[PDB]
Amino acid sequence: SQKNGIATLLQAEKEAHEIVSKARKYRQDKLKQAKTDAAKEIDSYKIQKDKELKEF
Amino acid sequence: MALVQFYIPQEISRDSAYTLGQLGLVQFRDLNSKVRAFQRTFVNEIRRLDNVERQYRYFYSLLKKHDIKLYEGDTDKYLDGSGELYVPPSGSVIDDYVRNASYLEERLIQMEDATDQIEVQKNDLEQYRFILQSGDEFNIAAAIGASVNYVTGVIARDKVATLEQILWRVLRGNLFFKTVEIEQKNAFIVFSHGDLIIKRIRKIAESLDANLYDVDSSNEGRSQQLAKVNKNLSDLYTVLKTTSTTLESELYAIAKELDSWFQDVTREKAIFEILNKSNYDTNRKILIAEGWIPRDELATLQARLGEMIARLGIAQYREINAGLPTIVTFPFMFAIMFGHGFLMTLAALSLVLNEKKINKMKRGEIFDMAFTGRYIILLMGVFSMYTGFLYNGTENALLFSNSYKMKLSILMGFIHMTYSYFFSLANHLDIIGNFIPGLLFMQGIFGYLSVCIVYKWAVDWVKDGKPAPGLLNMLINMFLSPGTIDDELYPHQAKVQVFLLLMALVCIPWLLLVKPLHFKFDIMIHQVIHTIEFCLNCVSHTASYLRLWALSLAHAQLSSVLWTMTIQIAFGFRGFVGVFMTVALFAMWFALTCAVLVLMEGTSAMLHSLRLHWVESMSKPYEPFAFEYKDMEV
Amino acid sequence: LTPNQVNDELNKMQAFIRKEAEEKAKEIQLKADQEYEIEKTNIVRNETNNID
Amino acid sequence: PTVQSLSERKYSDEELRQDISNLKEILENEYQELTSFDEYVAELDSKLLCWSPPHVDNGFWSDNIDEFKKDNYKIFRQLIELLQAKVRNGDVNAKQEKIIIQVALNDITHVVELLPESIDVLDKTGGKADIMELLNHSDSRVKYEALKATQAIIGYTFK
Repeated sequence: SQKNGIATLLQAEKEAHEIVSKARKYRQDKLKQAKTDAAKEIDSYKIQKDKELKEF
Repeated sequence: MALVQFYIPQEISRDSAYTLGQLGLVQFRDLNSKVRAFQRTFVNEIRRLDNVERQYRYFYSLLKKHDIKLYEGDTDKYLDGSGELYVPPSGSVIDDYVRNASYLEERLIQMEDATDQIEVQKNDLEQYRFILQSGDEFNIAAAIGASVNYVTGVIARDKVATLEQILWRVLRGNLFFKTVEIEQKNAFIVFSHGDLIIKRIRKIAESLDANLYDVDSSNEGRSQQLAKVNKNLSDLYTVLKTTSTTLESELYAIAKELDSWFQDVTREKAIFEILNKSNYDTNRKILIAEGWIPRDELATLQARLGEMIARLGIAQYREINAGLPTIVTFPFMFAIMFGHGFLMTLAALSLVLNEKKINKMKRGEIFDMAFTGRYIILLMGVFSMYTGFLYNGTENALLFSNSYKMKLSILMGFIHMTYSYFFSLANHLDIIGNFIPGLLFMQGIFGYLSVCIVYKWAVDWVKDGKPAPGLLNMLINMFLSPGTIDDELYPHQAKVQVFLLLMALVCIPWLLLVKPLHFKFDIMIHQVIHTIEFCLNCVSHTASYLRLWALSLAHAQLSSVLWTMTIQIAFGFRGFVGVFMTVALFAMWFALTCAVLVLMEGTSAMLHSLRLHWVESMSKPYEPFAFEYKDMEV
Repeated sequence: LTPNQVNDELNKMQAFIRKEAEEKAKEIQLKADQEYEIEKTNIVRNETNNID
Repeated sequence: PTVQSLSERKYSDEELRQDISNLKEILENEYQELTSFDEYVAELDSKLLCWSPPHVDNGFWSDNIDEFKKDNYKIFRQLIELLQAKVRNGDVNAKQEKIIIQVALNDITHVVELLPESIDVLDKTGGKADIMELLNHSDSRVKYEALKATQAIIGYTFK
C-alpha cells in the first residue's frame, strides 16, 4: 500500500481545501448579510422613532 | 526522532529507500508535494530564499568588514564533528540570524568608517605636526603674521622637491628659496616671496607636488597652532585607540558565528531547495520522501552521499557496481610499472599523519588530489616496493630478464582477464545468457599460450624452446591446422590447435544467437557491436598489458645506470674526497632519482586509463577511481 | 520499506490535515462572523444616530 | 521589528498574512504619523531617553534640526545639558544613567553630523569635554555611541 497513501492523501487534501472553501463562502455569505441586517434594522428603528414622535 | 526529508525522481525510490533505510532510516513513506496541506510550496519559500541570500550577503559583508578571509568551505553532514559543531540538528530561524546580524553589520560598518576617518584625520594631523613644527621653527614671530610672505609645504623627499624647484625656477625664475629639511617619511620645505604674490605662489603651488599652502593646518585660533594640533593629535590617537579596541573587542566574539550561521543558512537553503520553494521545481522533482531518524543514526546517515537524494533534514549504487575491483586491480597493476618504492612508501606514509592538517591546509595543486587519493597512493606506494625491489630473477643485461618479464605480465594479466570475465559473467542476475559463451576463444588461445609459457620455463632438458617459447607457440598457431609443435609442445599434440580453432570459430555465431533466446523466459546491432567490441577488447587487453616490462625496464635502467655510474665513482678516492665526493654525488644522484621516480609515478596512469576504458567494459568512466577512495572512507 | 509505517504516517498525516482544515474553517467562520457583526454594528449605529 | 521580520515570512492561510500586513501598516503608520518635534521635545523635557524605532532615524532629526533652533540652539543645548547634567549629578557606571547617556550620545551624533553648527553650541555648553570621558569608562555600547559622537565632532573639528 505504498502507492495508495498518496492517492488517499490527495483526496483528503482536496476535501480539506473544499472544507476551507466552504467556510470562506460562509464567511462571504455572512459578510453579505451583515449589511442586510443593519439595512433591515434602520427601517425598524425609524418606525420606532415615528411612534415616539406621534405619541408626543 | 528527527524529521528527515529527501527528494528524488520516482524511478529510484526503492534503491534510495533501501540504502537510506539500511543506515538507520525507519518509517519511510514516499509522498508528493500536492498531497499535503502543511508543507505546500508558495512564495514564502522564495521570500525565505531571498532572506537567506540577504543573510549570506550580510555574512559576507560582515566577514569582509571583519578583516578576515571569506570562508569557502561548507560542512552540512552530521557525520563529521565540524559539521555538527557548525550545524546543529535542531531547527533554526532566519529572522533571529538576520536581526542578530543587522546590528552587528551596521555597528561594524560604522566602526570601520569611524576608524578609517579617525585614522585618516590622525594621519593628516600627525603628518602636518612635524611640518608645522619645522615651519614654525624656521613662539611665533613671522609664522602667524601677515607682514611676511611665508610658504610651508610637505614633500616625500628631496628628489621630488628638486623637480618642484626646477618647475618653480622654470615657471617663476629666480624668485623663490630652495630649502629642504629632514622629517620623521616626510620632507620639510619652506619658500620665501613677496607679500603681494601669495596668490600666484599658491596657484603655482596648486599645480605643484604634495598639498602645502601658506598656512598648513586646520586650527589657527591659538598662538601657535602647534599646541592645538598637538591636542587634536593627542585626542585623535585616543579616539582611534578606543575605536580599535571596541572594534577588536566586538569582532573577537563573532568569529565562528559567521561561519556557523553561514553553514546553517546553507543547510536551510538546501532544505528550502529540497522543499520545492520555487515554481520550476514542481515538474523536475515530483517525489518527496520523509522518515524518522533517531539520535544515533544521524551520524551514520552522512556516511553515504546517496544516488540522487539530498540527505539534509531539519553511479549511485548501494553495494554494486561502483568500481570495487579497481581498488585491488588498480594499485596492483599500477605498482608494477615501477627499491624505488621505499621513497613512495615514506612520502605516502607521511601523508597518513599529515592527512588531518593537510586536509584543511590545501597546500599546492598536486598535494590536494594526492591527499584526496591518499589511500590509493598508500596502497600503490606500499605495493610498489615489492616490484621495485624485485627488479633492482635478477637484471644483469638485456635478452635475459626479458624472457621472464615478457611472459610475467601476460601470466599476471591472464588472471585479471579471467577474473574480469568471471566477474562480469557472475553479475546481471531467467536473465542469463550472452556471457557464458564469451571468453572462450581468448581463454583457449591465452590458455594454450600461458600453458606453453609456464611449461616452457620448466623444460630443461631439451624439450623446450628458446624462441620464445609461448610467443612462437601462439604465433605459429591459428595459421596451420595440421601442425605438430612449434615449439616445445607436449605429447598431444595437434588436437589443441584443432580444438582451439573449432571452439573459437563456433564462438562467433553462438554469441549473438544466445541473446534473444535467453530473454524469452534492437538486439541485432547490440549483438554485433558487443561481438566486435569483445573481439577488439580481447586482443586489446593482452596487447595493452605489455607496457609493464617496458616501463619497469626503462625506470630500472635509468636508475641503475646512474646508481651503477655513481657508486663506483663515489667509493673511490678514500679520505675526505670520498666523503665529499660521495655525499655530493649521492645528493645529486638521489635528487634526480626522486624526480625520476615521481616522473614514473606520474607517468604510470596507463593502467588507470586501460583499466578505466577496457576493464570497465567486461566488468560492468571515472566512477571507479572515486569509488575506490570512497570505498575505504565509508 | 515496511508497509505499516506508510499506513500509520499516511493516517496521521491525513488526521492532522483534517484537523488543521477543520480548525482553519472554524477560524475563518469566526472571523467572518465577527467582521459581519462589526460591519452591521457600524451602519446600525450611524442609521440610529441619523434617525435619532 | 518583530512584526516587520514576521511580515516577510509567509505560509498558508494568506488571510492571516493580509491581517498581519494590515496590522503592520496600522501599527507603524499609527506611531509614525505623530510629530517628531513634539515627541522629541516632550521626551527631552521629561528627562527620559529610550531607544525607539523612530528615534534612531535621520529623518526625525533632520526635520527637528531646523525646528529645534529657537534661541541659540536651545534644544541641542538642553539635550546636551541634560546628558552632561546626568553625568555631573547621578554618577555613572550604573544601569539607569547608561541608557539616557547612550540615548543622548547616540542622538547627538545625528544632529552633529547633519548640522555642522552644533560644534559651537556643544563646545559652548560643555558637552565636548564630557563626551570624551564616557569612552574610557564601561558601557561599551554607550562608549561606542560616545565614540561615534566624538568621531562626528572630531570630523567637523578637523578636516
